[PDB]
Amino acid sequence: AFPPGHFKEPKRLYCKNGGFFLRIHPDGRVDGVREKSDPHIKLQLQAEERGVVSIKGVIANRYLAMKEDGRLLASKIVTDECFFFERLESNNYNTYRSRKYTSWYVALKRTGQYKLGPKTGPGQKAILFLPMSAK
Repeated sequence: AFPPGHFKEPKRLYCKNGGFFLRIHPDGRVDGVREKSDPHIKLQLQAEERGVVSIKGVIANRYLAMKEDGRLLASKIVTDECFFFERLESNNYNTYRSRKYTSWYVALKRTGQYKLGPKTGPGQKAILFLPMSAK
């Protein structure tokens, strides 16, 4: 389990699959960008209960949501589609698995676009994100 400090400051989430930071855009898009100075990659993780987080784009003021067809979008309201199991894997990257659609992961393709839920799964580079300082 992650300590209280994990939740005290914003983070960038760096994806192993292409080196994209996860971006939540004010325009509702969720995608990846390599540029570390992009304003929309500063994210706030919030614990909903032990091991479960919501992921909010600070500048966008929107929360990451995974829909029933597996799309990612950024939602103005917190709904049950906005909660993810946060787990540290053995390679020291984390995964974020939907608490609602429990086989599917937050993921980015090598193109930078999100990867649809039904195409995700354990062991893929697409699902691995490293939290780091947002400074």
